[PDB]
Amino acid sequence: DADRILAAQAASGNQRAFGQLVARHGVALAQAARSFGIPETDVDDVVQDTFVAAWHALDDFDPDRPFRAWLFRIGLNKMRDLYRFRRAARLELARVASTLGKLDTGSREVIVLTAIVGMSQPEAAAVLGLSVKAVEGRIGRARAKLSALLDADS
Amino acid sequence: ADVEEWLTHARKVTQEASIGVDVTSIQEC
Ligand SMILES: [Cl-]
Repeated sequence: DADRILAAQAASGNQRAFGQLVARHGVALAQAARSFGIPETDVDDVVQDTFVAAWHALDDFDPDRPFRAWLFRIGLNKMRDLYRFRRAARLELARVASTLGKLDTGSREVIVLTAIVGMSQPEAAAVLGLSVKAVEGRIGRARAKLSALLDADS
Repeated sequence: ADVEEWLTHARKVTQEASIGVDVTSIQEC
């Protein structure tokens, strides 16, 4: 696991190792933010705030633990504060966010984590503080809701 | 609807929009 080695180095004070974690995970954090409809005026800020908090909290992180799930727990909490207030192409991006925005919050978060950033069901469950079975249930609900929405919009 | 195909599209759209992440300004902190 490349991330485990990088995280251990970052926790020991290596800002260059931390920079590599930012390079590896920053796109996926911003993707999630955009999926949640956070304004472009705020996406870069949230992503920055998430990594700055992660850096300062590395002292309380066991580097053997999965880094992405820990990082996304920080990130999602910061995103939740903002996305309630979500407002060329990208008319395409607005369409994606507005469709996902019609999902109830629980199924929106699970589908963004799994289908958009690419987390496994157990990884998403770890981020969300849910059982893996709860995640599997929410995914089913989300897919059913999306199918209807897409049927009605075509 | 083909939910899988749409999610693939959503993933691509959000990613292409998010390529310009600024590692430097994060390091500036
Ligand atoms: Cl899975």
